[PDB]
Amino acid sequence: LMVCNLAYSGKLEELKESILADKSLATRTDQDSRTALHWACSAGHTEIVEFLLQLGVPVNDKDDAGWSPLHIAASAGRDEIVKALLGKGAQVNAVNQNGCTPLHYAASKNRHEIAVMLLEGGANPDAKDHYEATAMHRAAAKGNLKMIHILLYYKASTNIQDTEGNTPLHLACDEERVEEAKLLVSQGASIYIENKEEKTPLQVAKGGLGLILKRMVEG
Amino acid sequence: EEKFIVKATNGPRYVVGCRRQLDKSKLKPGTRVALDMTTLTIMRYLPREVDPLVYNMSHEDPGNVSYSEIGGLSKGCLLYGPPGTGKTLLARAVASQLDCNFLKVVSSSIVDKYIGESARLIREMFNYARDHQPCIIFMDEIDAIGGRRFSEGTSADREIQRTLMELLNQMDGFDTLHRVKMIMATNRPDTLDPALLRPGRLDRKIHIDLPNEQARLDILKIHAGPITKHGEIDYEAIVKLSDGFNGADLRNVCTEAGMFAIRADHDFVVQEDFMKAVRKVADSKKLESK
Amino acid sequence: VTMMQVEEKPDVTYSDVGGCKEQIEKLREVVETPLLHPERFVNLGIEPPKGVLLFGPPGTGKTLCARAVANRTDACFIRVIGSELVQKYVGEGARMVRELFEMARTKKACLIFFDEIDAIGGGDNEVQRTMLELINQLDGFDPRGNIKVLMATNRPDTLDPALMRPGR
Amino acid sequence: FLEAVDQNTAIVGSTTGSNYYVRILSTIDRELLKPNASVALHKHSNALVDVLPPMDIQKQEVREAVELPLTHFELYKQIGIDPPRGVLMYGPPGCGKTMLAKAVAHHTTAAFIRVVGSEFVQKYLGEGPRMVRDVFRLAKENAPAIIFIDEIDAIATKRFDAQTGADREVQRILLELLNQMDGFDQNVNVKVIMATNRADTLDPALLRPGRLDRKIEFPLPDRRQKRLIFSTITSKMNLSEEVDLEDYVARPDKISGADINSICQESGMLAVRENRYIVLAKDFEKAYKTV
Amino acid sequence: RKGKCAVIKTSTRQTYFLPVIGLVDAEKLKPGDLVGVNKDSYLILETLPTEYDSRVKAMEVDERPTEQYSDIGGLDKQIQELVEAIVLPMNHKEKFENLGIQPPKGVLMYGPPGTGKTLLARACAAQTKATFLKLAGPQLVQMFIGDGAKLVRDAFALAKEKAPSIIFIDELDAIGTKRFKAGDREVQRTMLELLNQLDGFQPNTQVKVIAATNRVDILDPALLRSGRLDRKIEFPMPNEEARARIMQIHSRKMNVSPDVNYEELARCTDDFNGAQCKAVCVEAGMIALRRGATELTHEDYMEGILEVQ
Repeated sequence: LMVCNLAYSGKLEELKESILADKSLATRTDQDSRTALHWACSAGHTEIVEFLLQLGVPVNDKDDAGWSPLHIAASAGRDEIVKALLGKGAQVNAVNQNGCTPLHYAASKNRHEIAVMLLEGGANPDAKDHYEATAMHRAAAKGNLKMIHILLYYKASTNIQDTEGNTPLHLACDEERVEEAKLLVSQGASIYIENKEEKTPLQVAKGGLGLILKRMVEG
Repeated sequence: EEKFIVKATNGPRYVVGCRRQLDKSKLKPGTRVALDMTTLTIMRYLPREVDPLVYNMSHEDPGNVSYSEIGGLSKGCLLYGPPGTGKTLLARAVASQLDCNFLKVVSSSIVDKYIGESARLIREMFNYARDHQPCIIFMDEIDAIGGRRFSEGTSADREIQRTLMELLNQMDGFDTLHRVKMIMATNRPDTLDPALLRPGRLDRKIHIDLPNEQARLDILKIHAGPITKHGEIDYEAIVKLSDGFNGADLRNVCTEAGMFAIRADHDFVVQEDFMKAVRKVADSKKLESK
Repeated sequence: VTMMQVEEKPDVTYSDVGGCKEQIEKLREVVETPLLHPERFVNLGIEPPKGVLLFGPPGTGKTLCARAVANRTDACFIRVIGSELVQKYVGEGARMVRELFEMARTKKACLIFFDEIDAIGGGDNEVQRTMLELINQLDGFDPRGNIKVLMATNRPDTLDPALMRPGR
Repeated sequence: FLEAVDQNTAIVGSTTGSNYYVRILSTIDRELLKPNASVALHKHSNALVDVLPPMDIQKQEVREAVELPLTHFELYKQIGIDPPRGVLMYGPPGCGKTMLAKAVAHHTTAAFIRVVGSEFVQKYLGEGPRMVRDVFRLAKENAPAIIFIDEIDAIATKRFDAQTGADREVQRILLELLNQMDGFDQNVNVKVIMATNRADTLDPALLRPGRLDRKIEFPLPDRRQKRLIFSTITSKMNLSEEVDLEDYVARPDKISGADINSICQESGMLAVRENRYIVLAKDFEKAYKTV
Repeated sequence: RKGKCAVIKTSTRQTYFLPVIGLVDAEKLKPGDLVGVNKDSYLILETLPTEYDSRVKAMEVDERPTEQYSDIGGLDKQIQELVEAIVLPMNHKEKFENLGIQPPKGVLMYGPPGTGKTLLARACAAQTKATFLKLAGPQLVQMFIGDGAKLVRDAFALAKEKAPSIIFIDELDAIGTKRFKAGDREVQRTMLELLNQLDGFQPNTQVKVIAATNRVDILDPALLRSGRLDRKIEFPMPNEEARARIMQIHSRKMNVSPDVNYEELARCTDDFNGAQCKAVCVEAGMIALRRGATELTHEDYMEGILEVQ
């Protein structure tokens, strides 16, 4: 629609005169079940979402797949948009297409402020998706150490079994992250859990890193 | 340079010489030539062509008066379907005049019975349009491939709408069409893909009808050429009583009145059977105009 | 297979009527009477009847076929099964039916039985040639349109002979 | 020409496939008696006058073992000669054989012989040796090019019967060049890289040391290659801040596949609807479930 | 020194070279087969069109039928336009130049099934005196690809090449579906190809193409044109009067009893069709033989109606 270009490019007076001339444009959606809030949150505009959320647009408007705008603000890295959506009362544990939560995508961008705002509002630290994977599996899958640490500021679990039976320690050792494996083990990781292919975190680690893994377990 | 190697169609290869008449212009490799059974001399060459390229470059339609027989009618053109016909007589009238080619694009050539990879044909034929500097494209009966995809379309609709996505990507995408021209002809101006109805492609809209009394009178006079009538001539009743009809079907109704007059095997045809038979038969067309 | 399919052997007589009181007359008046009384059906009417149609459950099938073969008071006639047309090198069906109908013209209007239409009815276009041409040779009165029509099938799943059969 | 049975007399195969037995002319010397040659008889006399002339581990390993000897001459003489000239790659699930070949074609500016293993599978058994000798001579003469032989499993399998005598003949050609590469160990101006997806049916002569001294493997999870293949396509495409790469680097860890860049191009062909201005997860997971 | 040549292909898969030669050519120069050629010089002497594939060429080889237009009763007000539309375009070609008249090539003979429209259009084809050539709807749907193009170009190959004939098709509605893969979209390729041969061909003033549809539920909107199916004469279900007329003229040969008031059969025949009453007449001619009485009785009408229906 036209409001997709208006909220996309950031036309201030064109969108203001467009909504003040026709209030239906705010509630109108395109063929992909995406309203102006999804385009202005995907674009990161503050004033436009302050006007749309000021008029009182439903914050829980999901698309065809189920992507809530809180995933867009969490993955977007825009702290102010998270302040606005959480200020309006967004669902901190909204279910998207693949059953994930905004914690996984805010963790993907390594945005600490968004994680503090979401987890402070009551987000589940151990929120599992369809594949039984939490934010620690993905943050460890890229190397977000401080994101896992601020996840541990909220007493998150470090032994979530993945869809293949892999704990976050398995993915930390698979990513060849030494400090992350030593920190997860030092903070309560389990080295005895086995996956579907029957491989312990010691065997998954190469270069004799399992000896210092178990050494730090006993030490 | 004088004697080279030839490759026969049957499979065995040979070597021939040069004839004293021809020169080294056409003797360059990569050009199909002809040979003789005796001495293997060369009379002339053989220009390649598609077995089908002759069909695609030969269909031609004569007639130069059709450009002036369209009646009182003074990067894309939409020929929609209000109560008036002639979308084919005009495109075939200028197409019969010059057209600079005969690049006709039928709406039944995007069937793609197999996997829907018609993008090779959109980029292939439109790549031919971008290759040849002059090109005119006709798109007749686009309503069949003009599905509005309102509800969830099946695999048969999704591939046609995907070809429409290639049309979007090549009309308002990253490719201009300043020199090529397309003529989108259809039947119903209601299901014409309002996403494609953007004025960026279809600059003007020509409602093919008979609104003007001079256009209906002109088309009536060009269709009333070879007919003989009585001395009592009155065209203002036929033109006046006819309101929003089809041109070629007005020819079919007038000739239908000429056959209604030939039922009584009279050589002369009075205009009474024209008023009453064009009246009644045209009212039957209004009954069957739903 | 054509000359292999020739059959002249005595078999089950009329004594094996299977309890069908009315049906045995519905087929007996077309298998026995038209041959015995050629003039009675031409003068009394316009032509003798065409034939009957035995199908449905197999049960004791092919017994009434032999009953029809031995029922002729002159000479046992030829019967044709339908399972011989589905073979390699398709197209032989045309010449087969044209030469057995030509021999039907040679046998002074003899009667021909066609068994197992389900083996040639119901890709299958190479079979559509033989069965649609077969319909063109049955509805086509060139060999004869009066001698005998009878088909035996296990299932009614043959729609083309079911829609073309009301003609003759 | 097929074979020479004795002096001044040989056999010659006609174009139609029938072999002809014709005594050669005395004026022609023994130079034209090459078994794989383009002989031409007469149309009637059938006599010949003259013949016609026809990561970081494989990037560092292939880097220093391949391109460092390539960009310098006589190093084979002045490095304490060792033959790790043949490099072999493995791994069916990874696509490969296009990005490493592009990287080789961009890091170095020379000629390259891209010949997929089925390039000589034709009806003429003698075209193989002509092609490989022409490529060998133009390689050793023009510039130190690189021959990219892929999928050697289909042309490197043992055979005992004579029904497939064409494959045994071309594997005897593989033995011929397999001995010529032994003779070309001294100052040859060509490199022979190699890649295969099957190692069970490979011939033991190729895997013999001294010939293929580089046997690298490919991992099933291409995590860094998923990151680089998504970044190399999103760097030019419109960047959406909602697009994540952690579930799209963790899901292909389980369901591994090829041509991920082409999957992103299909995601763009589904995102060219013009209703969605920037691509998102809809056409990512939809592009996954379609292809 | 003018340029003129042609490409030759022998049956033995041998390609040669030769220019366009022979006698005065009018219908020649087309890519066809069955041309004249001597032993080895390979010249063109006698070109004649071959038309493969006899399975489509010899579809329905009918010279002329037996029934005529005088076999029905009560339809002259709607069949007279078709009788004119087949007689006057065959004999009055001279007057077509004084009046400038071109007969339509597409006539839509639509109505409910069982109305005998096939045998009635054939009954008028006996009056056309031209060669009658049937064609069935389900014959275009074949296993191989591109067959419908060969069948359509074959129909216009015998109509275009051969003498003035008559080609009547039926069951066109069974394949005239306007779907929005799909087989009826392949029938939109072949069908829209035929419509392109009835829209883009101005020399189509030759042999007409008569069509009949057993239902007008899926009506293709693109079937409206002078050359296309413009003649839309509605043929409804005949009433008991018209059914007694067509049954009387179709039963005028059998020994029918003179004490027939047509009231009992007129009452029993409710919402019936033409070919259904034809089946009642034939059935009466079937059991009337075995009834003993050579004269047709009155109970045989309802006996046949309740027998077959």
